Amino acid sequence: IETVPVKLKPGMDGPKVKQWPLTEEKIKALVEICTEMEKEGKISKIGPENPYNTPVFAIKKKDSTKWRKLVDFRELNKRTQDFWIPHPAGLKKKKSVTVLDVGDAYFSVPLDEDFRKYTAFTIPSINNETPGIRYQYNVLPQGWKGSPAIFQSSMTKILEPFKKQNPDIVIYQYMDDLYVGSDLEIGQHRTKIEELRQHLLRWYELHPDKWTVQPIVLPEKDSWTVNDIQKLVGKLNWASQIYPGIKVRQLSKLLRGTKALTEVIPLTEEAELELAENREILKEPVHGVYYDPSKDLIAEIQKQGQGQWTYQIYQEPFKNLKTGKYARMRGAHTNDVKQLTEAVQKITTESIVIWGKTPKFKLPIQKETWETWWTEYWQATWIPEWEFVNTPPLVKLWYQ
Amino acid sequence: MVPISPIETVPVKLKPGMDGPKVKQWPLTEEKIKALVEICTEMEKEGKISKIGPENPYNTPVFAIWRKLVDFRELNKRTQDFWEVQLGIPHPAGLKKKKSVTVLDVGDAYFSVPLDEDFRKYTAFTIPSINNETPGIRYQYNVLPQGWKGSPAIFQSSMTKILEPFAAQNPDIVIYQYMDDLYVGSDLEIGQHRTKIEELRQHLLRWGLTTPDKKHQKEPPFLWMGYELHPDKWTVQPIVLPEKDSWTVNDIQKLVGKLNWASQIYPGIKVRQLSKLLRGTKALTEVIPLTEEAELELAENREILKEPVHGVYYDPSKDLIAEIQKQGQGQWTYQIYQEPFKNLKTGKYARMRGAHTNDVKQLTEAVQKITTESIVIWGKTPKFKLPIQKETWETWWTEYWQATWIPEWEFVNTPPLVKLWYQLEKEPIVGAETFYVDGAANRETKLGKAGYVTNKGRQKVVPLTNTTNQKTELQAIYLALQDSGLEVNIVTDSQYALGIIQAQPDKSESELVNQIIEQLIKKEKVYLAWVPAHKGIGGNEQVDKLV
Ligand SMILES: Cc1c(Oc2ccccc2OCCn2ccc(=O)[nH]c2=O)cc(N(C)C(=O)CF)c2ccc(C#N)cc12
Repeated sequence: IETVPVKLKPGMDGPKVKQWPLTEEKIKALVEICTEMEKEGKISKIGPENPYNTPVFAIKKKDSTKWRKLVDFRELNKRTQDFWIPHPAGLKKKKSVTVLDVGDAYFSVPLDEDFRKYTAFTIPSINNETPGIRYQYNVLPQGWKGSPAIFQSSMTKILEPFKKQNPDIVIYQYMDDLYVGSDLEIGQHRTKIEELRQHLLRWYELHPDKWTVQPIVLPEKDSWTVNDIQKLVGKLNWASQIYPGIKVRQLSKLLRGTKALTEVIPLTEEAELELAENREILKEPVHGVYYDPSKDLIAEIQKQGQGQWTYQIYQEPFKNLKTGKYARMRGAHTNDVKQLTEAVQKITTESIVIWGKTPKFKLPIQKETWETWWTEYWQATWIPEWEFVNTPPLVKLWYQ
Repeated sequence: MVPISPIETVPVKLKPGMDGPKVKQWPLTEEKIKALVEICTEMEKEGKISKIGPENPYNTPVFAIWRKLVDFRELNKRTQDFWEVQLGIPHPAGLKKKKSVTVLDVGDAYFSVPLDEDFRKYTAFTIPSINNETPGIRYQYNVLPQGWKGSPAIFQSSMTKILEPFAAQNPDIVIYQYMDDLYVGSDLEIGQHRTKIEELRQHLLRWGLTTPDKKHQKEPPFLWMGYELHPDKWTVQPIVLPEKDSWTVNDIQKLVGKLNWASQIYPGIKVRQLSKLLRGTKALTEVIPLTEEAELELAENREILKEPVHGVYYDPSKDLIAEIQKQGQGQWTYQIYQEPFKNLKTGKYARMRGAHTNDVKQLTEAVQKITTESIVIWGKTPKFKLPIQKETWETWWTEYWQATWIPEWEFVNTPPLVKLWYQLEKEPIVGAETFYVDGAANRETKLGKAGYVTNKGRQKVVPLTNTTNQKTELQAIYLALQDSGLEVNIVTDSQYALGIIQAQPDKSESELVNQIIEQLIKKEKVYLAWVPAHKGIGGNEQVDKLV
């Protein structure tokens, strides 16, 4: 009911990002949505004196037939002043966590006057026929980093009774999402979630406990071919960058001679001992692996085929903070890009739960394909940063 | 007098920290001064400008050619940024056929849009007096000046706000605004159309804006931005390829301009060689001889540009189709249409700069480009007709290490067909010979060696001059492919060679890589295995090639 002064970082102008082209149905959806919001005062039309712009598009969330408006506030977010809570390290340790969309509440708090001009967006026209419908926000916009920071006091006031009632439930907030972690039963968790949503009304099943870090495993065979031993030596040589005491000379001793790749080679005793020592070394965690809140998180994804994808989250090379394997199949059996987009969304969610920020992705896809199609399968309210790797990494099969 | 509705002004500021312009007035001849005094007296009588005292410290030079021309370049430098009047120009293929299209001249509305009063003081200008024996006449603008930075954007936004209720209450017509001209189309009967045109003239007159009762000068075919717009079709303005005995650089840039511009409706235009002659020149007057490939290409262009070809307008009730053909040397051509033989538009796509490539990647890129262009122009993705078998694409994207996707498409049997030229095995081949390859070079003398040893005792080492490590590694693999049967296992330690071959190219800048490709095409089964170097892996003989 009272505006809080918001400004930009010193020396930085507002965002001026080109609006990318949209299909006719998304344009119509944005026209309806923005017409309704204008009737509700949440947005207002602007004139040509506003040169700032932020891209906008439309999506359809899970289990819904209504269009939703998504605003790519990335540039404005990195250009918005830093607002100033330690991350709940117990949220990832909880048995279950539920994600709630609390974005509507932001629309009840007005936005600072002089700052509104920086939230300008454009509904584009087909074939550049009309100049495009320009709007700016009058309330807290969903997707902007200042919206959860400004609403933090009100959110604390609304959640104070529920927090005082259940001290065993962990509550976290990130952008327009509220993460509620507990250890109850799925039915008790769903009834509790309905209790919290009706508690918030009058004012996504996720299980981190079923997630762990994945170690480097070696094959267990009774007969080894020349090729099997060569791949084993390659994988152990790669692992020696991560683990110090990895030793391969006794196994490479077996590859002496020019033998056919499919020829079975029996392991000497020294080779078995070396392999066993290497297994024992790989059973231990990596030495000196810590998280640094001042550094970026990097997430790499490899396409393993058959709907299987591997990923690693790290900050320094060979110092993995998280590793995982997303093989879920949800209506994307014939579309690589949809699978990759869902994978990026899940990894970003896990990164939000663990560290409270999004990572920078290295996507195994051409820039033009990704930038052409990723908005068709996006369902999250946030958007991470990403880059594109064009050379096939050798380590792919070493994560398979 | 009928009360005229006022046009809401746009608040305009200068750039932060900057001040208004203060430029010295150009000295003018007596006749020019008299002409500007007459013109500015008439304009002041009309209300476009107003006299100001000496308190105004700003000044902008004025000229006459009469016709008054104010040079606002400095004030433009000091004026705030505005939202772009047009993010892009429309494309004719996106337009929708109309029974009637009328053109209204709203040029008189340009000087009728008021300027923000707090900003008018920055538009001050001085008319020099005769012999400079009196103070020059001081004026300032009360409306949007022609040449000022924000005049087109403010004018277009004001006109849009004025036209909004009329367009809303008349959905059965279409109104477009381009510069000082309105364009009103409809499928109504011609009488109803002229009626609603009169209604628009009245609605605009309710803001004091006058549209000429005179018959407008623009009439079919409309010539606009190098386009010809007809009642039922569109095309490009006539493209004439000149007959030149010798071609300079500007002649080749004008020819590639005419060919690039003509490629949007004339199918099959190629610009590879003619633009290749302009590679790394940076000299406008340099005369460059014409290669034979540029001669054949230019002759094919003259054969395609023989007779006029037209495009149709968009019918949203029909499906949108885009068909692609490969032309070789990284050239691709495509047609976008809804009915056979009748194109909406055409175009081409040239491969990006790269060391290695294959046809499937280039086709994918072309499809992405066509998708983006179609969404721009028509707001939807077209259904594709591609020269590639379904099984080929399935094998490619299922086995490719990157994520890839093309939208809904069907196979069309129009050679040359995009195909996979070789496929590496996933597992070692039983019964096939195993070639352990290696190569090495000296960094100073550039002397190297490449070779292999096999499980059957076959061996070879070849010495090489003026080579690198990477080159000798590729050369080793090439030797293994040369001297092996139809099925072969190859073991290398070159992460470089494996990085090249796992990218699956069918063409390369390096002739050695192309030779390797030609060898792989001839094989039945090839398994390529990698091992770490210098790890004592026998068979992998680093010492045999470092001698
Ligand atoms: C005639 C015209 C435009 O045409 C139409 C105006 C209104 C409705 C539909 C229309 O086109 C349908 C197709 N069509 C086309 C021609 C025809 O004769 N009959 C037809 O049915 C559109 C334009 N552009 C690109 C704009 O941006 C206008 F703001 C023009 C730009 C410059 C000039 C000139 N000099 C003429 C333009």
